[PDB]
Parts: sequence; C-alpha cells; structure tokens
Amino acid sequence: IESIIKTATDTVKSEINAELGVVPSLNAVETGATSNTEPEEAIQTRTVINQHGVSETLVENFLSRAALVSKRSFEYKDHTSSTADKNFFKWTINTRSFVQLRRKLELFTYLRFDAEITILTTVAVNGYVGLPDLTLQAMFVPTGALTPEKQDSFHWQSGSNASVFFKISDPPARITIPFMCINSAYSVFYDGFAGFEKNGLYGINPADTIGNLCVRIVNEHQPVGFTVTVRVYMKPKHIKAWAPRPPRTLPYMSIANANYKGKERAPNALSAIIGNRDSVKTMPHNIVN
Amino acid sequence: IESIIKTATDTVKSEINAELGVVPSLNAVETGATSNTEPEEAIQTRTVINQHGVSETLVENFLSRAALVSKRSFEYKDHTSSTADKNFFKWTINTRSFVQLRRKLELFTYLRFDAEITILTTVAVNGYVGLPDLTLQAMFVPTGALTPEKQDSFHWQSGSNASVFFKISDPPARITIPFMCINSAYSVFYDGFAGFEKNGLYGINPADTIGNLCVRIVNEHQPVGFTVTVRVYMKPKHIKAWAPRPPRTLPYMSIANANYKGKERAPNALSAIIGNRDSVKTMPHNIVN
Amino acid sequence: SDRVLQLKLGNSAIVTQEAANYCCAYGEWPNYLPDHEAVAIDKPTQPETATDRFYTLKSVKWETGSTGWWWKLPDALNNIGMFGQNVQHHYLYRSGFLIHVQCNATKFHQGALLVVAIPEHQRGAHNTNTSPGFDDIMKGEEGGTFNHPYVLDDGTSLACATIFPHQWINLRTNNSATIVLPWMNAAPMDFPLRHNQWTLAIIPVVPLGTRTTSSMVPITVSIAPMCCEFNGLRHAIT
Amino acid sequence: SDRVLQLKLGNSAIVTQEAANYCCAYGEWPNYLPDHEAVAIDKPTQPETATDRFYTLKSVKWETGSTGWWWKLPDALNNIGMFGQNVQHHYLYRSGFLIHVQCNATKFHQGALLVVAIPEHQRGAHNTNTSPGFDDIMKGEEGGTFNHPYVLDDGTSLACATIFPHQWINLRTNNSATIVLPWMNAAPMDFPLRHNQWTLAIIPVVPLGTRTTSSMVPITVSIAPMCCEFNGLRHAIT
Amino acid sequence: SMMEINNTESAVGMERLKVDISALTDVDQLLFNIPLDIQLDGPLRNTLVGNISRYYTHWSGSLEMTFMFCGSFMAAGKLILCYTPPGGSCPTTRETAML
Amino acid sequence: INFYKDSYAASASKQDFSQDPSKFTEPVVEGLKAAPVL
Amino acid sequence: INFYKDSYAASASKQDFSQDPSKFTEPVVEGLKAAPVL
Amino acid sequence: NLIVPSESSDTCSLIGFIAAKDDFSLRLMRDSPDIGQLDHLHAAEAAYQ
Ligand SMILES: CC(C)Oc1ccc(C(=O)Nc2cccc3c(-c4cnn(CC(F)(F)F)c4)ccnc23)cc1
Ligand SMILES: CC(C)Oc1ccc(C(=O)Nc2cccc3c(-c4cnn(CC(F)(F)F)c4)ccnc23)cc1
Repeated sequence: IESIIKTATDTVKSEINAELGVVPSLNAVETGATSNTEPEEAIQTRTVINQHGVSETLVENFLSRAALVSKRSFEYKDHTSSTADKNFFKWTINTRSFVQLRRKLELFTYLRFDAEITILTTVAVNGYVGLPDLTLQAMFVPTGALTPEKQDSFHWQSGSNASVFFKISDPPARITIPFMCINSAYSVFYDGFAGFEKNGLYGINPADTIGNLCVRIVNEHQPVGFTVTVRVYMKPKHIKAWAPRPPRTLPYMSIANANYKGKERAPNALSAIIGNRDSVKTMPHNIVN
Repeated sequence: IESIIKTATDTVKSEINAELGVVPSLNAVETGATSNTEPEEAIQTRTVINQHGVSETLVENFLSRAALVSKRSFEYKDHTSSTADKNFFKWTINTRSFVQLRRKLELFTYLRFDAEITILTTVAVNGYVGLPDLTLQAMFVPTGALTPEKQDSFHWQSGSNASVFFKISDPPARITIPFMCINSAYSVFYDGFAGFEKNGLYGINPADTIGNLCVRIVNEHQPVGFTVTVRVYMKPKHIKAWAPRPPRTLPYMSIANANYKGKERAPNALSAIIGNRDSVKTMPHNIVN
Repeated sequence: SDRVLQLKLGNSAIVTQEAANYCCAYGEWPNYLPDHEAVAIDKPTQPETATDRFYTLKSVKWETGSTGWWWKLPDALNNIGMFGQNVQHHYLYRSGFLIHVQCNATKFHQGALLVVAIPEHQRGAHNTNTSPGFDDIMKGEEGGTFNHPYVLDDGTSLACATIFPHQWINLRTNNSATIVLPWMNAAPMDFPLRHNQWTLAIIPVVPLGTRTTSSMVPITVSIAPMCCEFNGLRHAIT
Repeated sequence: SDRVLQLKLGNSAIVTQEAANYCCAYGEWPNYLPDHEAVAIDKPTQPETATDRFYTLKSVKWETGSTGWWWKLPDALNNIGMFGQNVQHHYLYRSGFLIHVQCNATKFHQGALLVVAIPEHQRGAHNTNTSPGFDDIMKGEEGGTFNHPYVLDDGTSLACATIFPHQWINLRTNNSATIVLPWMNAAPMDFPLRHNQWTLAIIPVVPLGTRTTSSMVPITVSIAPMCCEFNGLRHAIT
Repeated sequence: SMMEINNTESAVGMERLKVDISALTDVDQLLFNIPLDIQLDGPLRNTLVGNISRYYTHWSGSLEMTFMFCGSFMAAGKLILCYTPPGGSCPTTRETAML
Repeated sequence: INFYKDSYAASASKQDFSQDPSKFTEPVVEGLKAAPVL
Repeated sequence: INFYKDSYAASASKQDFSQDPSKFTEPVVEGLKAAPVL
Repeated sequence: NLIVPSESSDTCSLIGFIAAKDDFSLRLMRDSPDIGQLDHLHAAEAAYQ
C-alpha cells in the first residue's frame, strides 16, 4: 500500500517469544515474495527513534545530475584541401555512448523526463598566439529535416529549427528539451524491431528518436588552425521511472546493442562476476591480532 | 462559429446505421465547402477522450521564431586605395532574401506584427594576432532620411535616428521595431504598382517600406585587415494573420518578384512538382516479407 | 490453502495441488483499455473466451546440462488458435497474460527453477559487435534456450533477476508456478509481430538431481492471454 | 428520400443514390440469441465489428444468355476474413445478414433482376432420380448458376417466388437492392459447414438490352453477417 | 486540396491532378493506389495538409479523402475505396482490399 | 517581465486559442447538414 | 524562480516521498502474515 | 463498371482531395524540406548597393 516515507523506520523493543505455531523467521522463497521477517521477530531489540532521511535515494535525485553524453573535437581551419569535420559536425543524438549515465539509465525499463542540455566548448592552438573568442551555433535538426552539408550552407538560417548561438567566453550554453517521445515514456530497452520488414534494427524503439545536433563555428576561418572540442551534458528532470532492472555487469561493447563479452578474468568475466577467494571457508580480509 | 479550441476533438462511439435518406459520406465539392463527413459517420468508432494540445500550431508560435534576414561581410581595414564597403555598409531592409522565413511569411496575404531584431557580429583576421573587440554602430535610417556616405560622415551623429552601439564581446544586440506599416497590416503580396505613372515597381506595396539599416565599425582602422560579418535576425511577435495562401513550390528566383522557373526535373519542376512513380498502380515503398 | 489452485478461463481449466501462492506482477491485474487512455478510434473487437484461454506449448526436457528456456509474448502465441487469427488480421493488439509453469518429480528428486517474466527483454549477442538478428529473436512457439543464463544473455545478471516478477519451482516444495502479467508497454497498443512486451524465462539455478531410476522430467508452459483487444481490421499478414 | 441509402457496419460503408426502399425479411431485424431460447451452455464469442461487416464477392457478368446466379449462406462466406476463421474454429454459428446487390447501366439500357432470398432452398436435379451431390450444392464464394430458373431448380416456379423476401433491380428505376435477413432456422444455432439457412438468387426476368455501344454490365453482391455468435470452440476444421 | 495521384511520367502539369477511368471488360480490377507517406515525395506532399505538416515532426488524427467524379451526366458506375492499416503489402485484389 | 514603457516591447502573445475554421471550410451561404448536400 | 512560459522549463521536482515497495517485494495475490507462509 | 453511352466520352476523370479532420494535431516544429537555396537570390546584392 502506497504511503509517504521521509525517514527510515523506527525500531520497537521486543521481548522473549516461545509461541507455538508462530515462526516469523521461516519463509517461502518459491512464492516470489521477499522475506517479511522483522528484526523485532529475530532478536531482542531496543526502542530506536530513527531520524535518517531518505531524500538522497529519490529517483529524481539519483538520476537528475548532469552527465556527459557527447564529446567531439574538430579542426577550425581553412579546409579547402581536407578529406573530416570541416568547421562543423553533426551528432545523431543518443544516450548510450558514455557508460556512467548509460548504466544508471538502464536500471529502469521506462523513463519519462525532460532533458536539460549544457554545452561546454574549449579551444587549443594547433602545433601559440592566444585563444580566439569564437561564436558557435548549435542547431537541433529533428527527424526528417535536412541537415547542413557545409559550414556556410543555408540550412543554418534556422527559420524553424531551434538554434542557440553562444560564445566560448560565455558560461556554458543551456536549454531544456521537453519529454518528446511519441509514447508516454521512453523505452530504455526495446525487445523489438524498428520496421515492418525484417531488416530493421533490433533494440531501438522508433518512438524514442530525438534527431540531430548540428554544431558549427560561425566565424570564418582564421589564418591559423585551432582544435575545438564540444562537450554535451544531459540532466534528466521531472522524472518518472518504471520497472527496475538487474544492473549491467559485463563491459558494454557497443552503443547499438546489449552485446557482451566480459573481462578476460574476474571480476566481471562472463564465467565469474565476483573475484575468486580460495574457498567458501576463506575470509579474505579476516581481522588477525 | 468562433470558439476556443485548446485540444483536439474527442471521438464518440457509434453504432450501425442503415437509414434511408441519410448519406453522410456523400458530398458536393462543387459548392466549395470541404467535406463534413465525420469518422463516426463513416465507420464504427469507440469513445476516445483526446488530450492532445494544439498550441504549437498557433500562428504566434508558427511564426515567432528568429530567422536570418540579412548577412553581410566587409573589410575592416585602411580603405584609401579600395574601389567596396569601406568599413560600413547600408542595407535596404527586406524580408525576401532568405527562403526559409520568406516561404513561411508568404503562407499569408496580410500580416501585422512587431519585429524583434537581433544583430550577431563575427570577425576573422585576413590572410594571426588575436581578434579585436570592436564597437559597432547600427543606425536605422527611415524613408527620406540621408544615409551615411563614409565611415566618419556626420550622419552618424544620430541626432534623431535610432542607433544602437554594441561590442563584439557583448551578447548579440537586440531591439524591437514596432509594426510600422501605414496600413493596418503589411501586404505580403501586392497585386499592384508602386507609383502613379506606369513605370513603378510591380509587386511591392509602398505602404510597407521600412527604410535602411546602416552599420559601421566605430573604431579607426588598425594596421591589419579584418573581415567583419554582420547577421540580422527578425522575430515577428504580437502577430495577426489573414487569408492563407497556397505555398511556394518552385525555387525562388529573385527578391523583387514571384518569378519562377522550377528545377530541371521533379520534384518541384514546372511540369511535375511530385516525383514520378512508374504507374498509378505502383506502391513505391511497399512492404514485402 | 495456498497450495491448491484452480484457474479457469473460457473453456479451459487448470488444477494444481502444490502451488506456492501466485504472483500478480507489480500488484496489477489485466484490464481493458479505458477511454481516457485510448488512441485508435475504431471500435475494438474483444473476442473474450475465444482468445482468453490457456494455450499449452510443447514441453521441454529438463536435463543435467540444461541452461534454461525462454518464450516471447505475444510471439509464442501469434500462430495459435483464435488468438493467432486475430493477431494476423489486426494491425493492433493489447492483452495481459496468465502464465502457468508445470514441473513434477518424485520426493527423491531435487532441483530449483527460477520462473521469471522479463519486461522488454532486449537480448545481446555474445562476443560480437553485430546486434541479434530477426531469427535469433523471433522463435515462435518453440522458444529459445539461454546461451549464458548467468548474465541473462544481456550482459546483466541472473542473481538480480528477482527484481522482475517471478516465482520458483523447488521440487522439494512445489510443482507449479503462476504469474499474472498486466499489459506492460509504453504505448497503449502495439503491432504484435514486431515487438514483444514480455519474455518468460525458466532457468535451473539448482540442477535436477536424484539417485532413483531416471525418468524424463518435462517442464510444461501454459499461457492464457487476458483481456485481448484488437484494432485495425485488415487482411491476414499470416 | 427513400432513393438514397448509406449502410455502415464495422469498418465498411456502402452508399447508393438509386435504391427502392429496402426489405426487412418478414418484418424482422437480426438480434442475438436470448437466454430463454439458448441451448448450448458455453459462453459465446460475439466478435462484433470483426465479423459484422460487408464482404464483397466476385462480380458476375450479366449477358444476354444469362439464366441467373445463386449464393448460399453461410457457405459463400465460410472462408472469408474473421467470419470464416470463427466458422472454422467453432462447432456452432448464428447470425443474420445484410445483403446489398449492385448493378448500374446507362439510361439507354433496359433489364430487370429479381433479387430474392430463399429460406431452405433445397435444390432438385433435372431429369434424374439421384439427389444433388455435395459438389452440386456447396459452391462457396463463387456461387452457382440456375439450370432452370423458371422452376427455381426445384420443380416449383419463379412466378410465385415473390412470396419470399425480395426486391427488384429495374434498370429504368434503381441500381441496387437491399435485403435484411434475420436468423431463419428451426434450431437456435447450427453447424455452418453442412446446412445453409438462406440462398440469395438473382434472376434476369427481363433480359439486358440496349442499342448503345455495349459495355460489360457486372452485378456485384455485398453481404454483411449481422449479430454473429459462435459456440463450441475447437481446432480449425478449415 | 487536390492530391497529385497521377504523379507519373507522361502526365504533364494539370494532368497530374486527375485520374482517368475507363470501362473495363474484366471484373473487380484495380484502378489506382495512393501512397500515404507525407514525409516521402508522394501524392500527399503538395497539399495544404501536406505542406503545413512538413513544418512539424509529429502528427496524430484522422484524414479525409474526397473524390469528385467528373464524367458526363450519362456516365454511371460503382467504385470501392479501401484503407488498409499497415503491417503487410499493399493489396492488389479487391477481395483482399475489401477486408 | 516588461519594464519598458511601450507595450510593443513585450514578449509574444501565445494565448489566443480562438478558431473559426468554417470561414475557410464552409463559406457557403446555407450551412451543410449532417443529408444530401445538393 | 521560473519566469519561463513552459512548465517543462522548471527546476527538478524533488518532493515525491510516496513509496510502495510491496509491488516489488510482495506481488503475491494473498498477503503474507507475520505464521507459516505455505 | 464505368458504363457510358456512345455519345458520352468513354474515359472519365476523378479528382482526389485530402484534408485533416478536427481531431488532427501537429508537434515539434522544424524547417521544412520543401524549400532551400544554394545561392543569393537575384537583386539580393542590390539591396546593399
Ligand atoms: C541546439 C539546441 C537549441 O537544441 C538542442 C537539442 C538537443 C540537444 C541534445 O543534445 N539532447 C539530447 C542528448 C542526449 C539524449 C537526449 C534525449 C534522450 C535520448 N534517449 N532518451 C531516453 C532514454 F534516456 F531512456 F534513453 C532521451 C532526449 C532529448 N535530448 C537528448 C542539444 C541541443
Ligand atoms: C539600428 C536599430 C536601432 O534599429 C533597427 C531597425 C530595424 C532593423 C531591421 O533589420 N529590421 C527589419 C529587417 C527585416 C524586415 C523588417 C520588417 C518587415 C519587412 N517586411 N515586413 C512585412 C512582411 F513580413 F510581411 F513582409 C516587415 C519590418 C521592420 N523591420 C525589419 C535593425 C535595426
């Protein structure tokens, strides 16, 4: 039954028992219920008034911290001879590329949230003359819109796409993206195929497609080359979460799938997740005096 | 009849019909009215309580996003020998030069709006020593006022013209221009001639003339040359719109007229707007398993 | 009193004399889609007892080397009876399921099956970058076998799978498991041929053992769809 | 006002602009079987819009030599859509029918079709003692052609067939006929594969004629089962 | 607004906005089909619903198709117009489309 | 937040949910019924 | 502090202390007593 | 079938139309793929002269 829980539960004092037909420490795991044995039933307890708050394990607090989702470096230079990100890049938006945020998100089956996006830009001189204060444009290109082909293409005029223009000397640029799934929740996992034929992608729900982030330098190139690095952070907020999942153990292989190999030996090998001890009778860090 | 609509309409359940003299799926297109057949009349429906909002298709939201209307590059240098924008330029204000905003505006015959103007400036060193933090002046020169002839002419003293002075290291400069037509609405299209003689321009309403934007660098030239690029964005706001129009299909040719040529082949050729399929019986992306 | 259970749905009934309660996943029960959650506006067909009945799949042999078995829903039932015909003729489907898993042995046998219903059990392949193909996933009535049950074939772990709806069959204690699944999807309905809401998994965490004379020990799976709805009447994809 | 009619059932609709009222056979309307008339005690499936919809049969050419056409119900529909699947999976069936017959031609054409629904149209053979065989009777969707429409292929007469539920298509006047049939049987339900309640017959009492350039003049039959019930869920006979 | 259903080579300009029907000598023949992708370049793109919707990424709700017959007063006929929900191939026979 | 003296300075007015599509869908002098149009 | 017009712009909602762990710990149709489970 | 007399044209035309109903809704505004430019329009430069 649903109730409001702000602090951990109190302990009541308990006495000796000795009752026939009452066995609170016996349980039946086959039902699928977890053990309902209370500490007051297992041992003699004292009264403890418990004041420990539970706010830090709220799903909102557990998930709503900003994490890196995209990092891209490119050359800001005269690109007339290059083969390359020619003063701009396109990113197909995903949340699976950096494992810290990915693993936390994958503790859940369904998530509904708004995304706070922070864009951090940094610049170095190519192998010094000072660092230029560049203007950048980030343009959100949804599904079925045309992406820019060039730094100076007319796609950047952004008649209806959301663009943010920001300087390197500014604080990091920030926008919120609304929860934009065509369903009521994102499918964090998807046991299905994207298309009506058999050749569509496994494991990606088409309902969750965000689109493209296109980022250019707006300045014309300088006589000298720079490396620009863009970092994108996402913070989920206003979060609802459903059906918690067993956590990822094996290293991720791919952003496209759940494929697994494991480490060559324990921990997190396919044959042994926990590191080995000599025997079930060995206490590995036993106190000896 | 006018009513307030915030969400899409609900669907009622419907039963079998079989009524003589009642034929809701039959229509008469020759009247000019669109079909009034409801889904409840065409098929058996269930009840659906519809919660989908309609705010994103408000004319205010559809039009009030900032779009590029002017882009100009010029040399910031000693111009004593040049032929050129000699540290300043004049722009005859128009909204027809960039096709994304133009095509959206041309979905309507008459528009009344205030214009939010954002000015973005960027600088590169000519073919490096760092980038200078220049001061620029933008001056609105209405109809019949004198425009500057030189970077240092006394027109720039701006006794009664609106000027904004802004730095490159600032955020983009922003002002709102009021709705300033001599009529109650701008004429987006104008089936007429500008003058009382026959030689005036076709297709421009004199009532909609805004004036000139004159932009100079206020600094004296440096010993080295820079390219300055100015970008002007307009955002319509407080918008009223009348008489929706069929959209532009063929590429624009000119800012001065609606002249048309089309692409050499479909799509958007003069003979064929939609790309061809083999026959009226061919399903181009047919699902096959 | 919680060891004997009769399940009756349509023209089918199951009795068991050694249950261990039963699981209602997340405390939910199946229900039809209410009007305040509806999307598709055509009137649904609700076939009731024609579809809301137990279908019994082919039994699998529990053997000493067994890694476990899995079946995907609705895929395992998409070709069975009047449920399958409605699946083939309609674009959209919605239902719950009643799952009953059956395994009996002697009082001299030992062994424990984890019986777990996994929502959106998106599989991984082992030791490759290539995603699982259509024929790796879509097994139909036969179902599949676990490659690496210890990581649930998805880089995760068996040990933590008890976060999902489950019972155990412990041959010492019980010969059957029952799980009731609600509709479990982000959308209110789905196309039944390209997405599976639920995977049933049966994994022998304790292997089958005895020193009596050996017999074949089958595991049998019976599944009743519950509150089936279908929308978008069409020809059969079939 | 009685010349324009729209019929809507499930996901299907028919409009006509030249009807001539419509017939409700014996003044009845289709209804479900009430409890005071029920025999079989299992809960019926009532698929509603999945079955209670128009099915359009193959069109037949009206030609100068045509003797007329017939289709038996439920037999003509027993293999079509979700109606056919329920027929194949259930021992027992009950429904009404909505019959719409379609034939248009120019204002320079002439011709009259008697469109008649015959209950228990037990056929005779011509000039033999041997009763009609299974393949003479069971035609399915294609239907049959009349051997001797003047005696209705049963030693009787066409002239008196207007005692049965009927309309006419008179090309001068109307391009469609509609007949609504109730359940018409001595038993409250029947096995759909061995007995036909109704035969639709279309007989050209006045032949097709014109002196304009000839075109193919098809006759099209659309039939909606109404209030379909099925009992005795089984595997498919199929 | 008018669909460009006859988006075929050898239909030029206004010829692309009409479909021509003739008397047939075989029963129940297919006359034409209409692709329903608004995103891809089909008959629906250059329409009022089409052009406005392509400023957006998501859409929901019902569409109406109306057909006006522009033969002579003396022309007669019956057509069947069928919508097939997705999941299989486009139907090529009337007995399939009728479902 | 608007501390400017001219009301045209303000932010956009996204609150007008009034519609009348019948001026474009049904500009017929006699309204359609649910019913032969002609 | 939220002067934006869209409510999705707001700061995070850290106030929902409602829990129901029994949907995960006790999804049994008949609840456990304090008492032989089986 | 289409059935016509000798003095009517043997071939007849359909015009097809589409509209949204009032249950229709649109979301997530984007730049339309139906328009673009690779060059300055004619007389665009002359706005600066
Ligand atoms: C240019 C400016 C104006 O607009 C911008 C728009 C967007 C961004 C940007 O980078 N956004 C994002 C980056 C990474 C992930 C997301 C997701 C997301 C992915 N997956 N999920 C479900 C989950 F978690 F369950 F997997 C949710 C949703 C929306 N945005 C995302 C940056 C800028
Ligand atoms: C220097 C500072 C102090 O003052 C400034 C004043 C103005 C600007 C500037 O660039 N303004 C503008 C640029 C582009 C178009 C317009 C329009 C307009 C054109 N056409 N229409 C009707 C339509 F849409 F229907 F066609 C409306 C109206 C007012 N301004 C405009 C920049 C700065």
